Amino acid sequence: XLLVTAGLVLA
Amino acid sequence: QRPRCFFDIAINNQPAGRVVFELFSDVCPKTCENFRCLCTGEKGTGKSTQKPLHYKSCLFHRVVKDFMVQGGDFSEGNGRGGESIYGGFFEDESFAVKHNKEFLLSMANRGKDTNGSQFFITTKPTPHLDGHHVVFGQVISGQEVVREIENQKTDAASKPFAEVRILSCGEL
Ligand SMILES: [Cl-]
Ligand SMILES: [Mg+2]
Ligand SMILES: [Mg+2]
Repeated sequence: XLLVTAGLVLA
Repeated sequence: QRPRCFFDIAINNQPAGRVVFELFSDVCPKTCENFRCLCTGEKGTGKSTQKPLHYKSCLFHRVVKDFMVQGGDFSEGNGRGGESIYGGFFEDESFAVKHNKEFLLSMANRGKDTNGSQFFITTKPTPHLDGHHVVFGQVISGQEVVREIENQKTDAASKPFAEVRILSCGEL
């Protein structure tokens, strides 16, 4: 989907 | 009082132009000071990473059209790395500024209170990130450069095939 993560990017 | 910082961008080693940011130091001072110092390199070596706390030569490692562009992983270049100037991470400072427009500057993280060095620039509103990511500044010039980054073709991890690198950076 629409996240802005650092390490485990999700949907 | 608000500082202004810049990135000079290259795309596959070809200069693309300068992005200038205004930082909302009145709202998010600890967050703004981290970003400002990562632009100048003035704080030296990161404690856990043992690499320079500096955006020079850093990539925009993740791009999603109609969403955002993300960078700031100076240690690994891929989203896994980074660290703040304070050592490790720092707490989410304010949720007062909404992700309600393009060209806002906000912190990427890996959950609550995990602000390091990674940031994103919105390219559309991203209101669902309110309360999860701290907005701390905004693009004031070079919007077209951001659009050019946003338009890059990307790999399976959403990393641009063409290297989007910060050639130079600093404070105005
Ligand atoms: Cl980080
Ligand atoms: Mg100062
Ligand atoms: Mg370590």
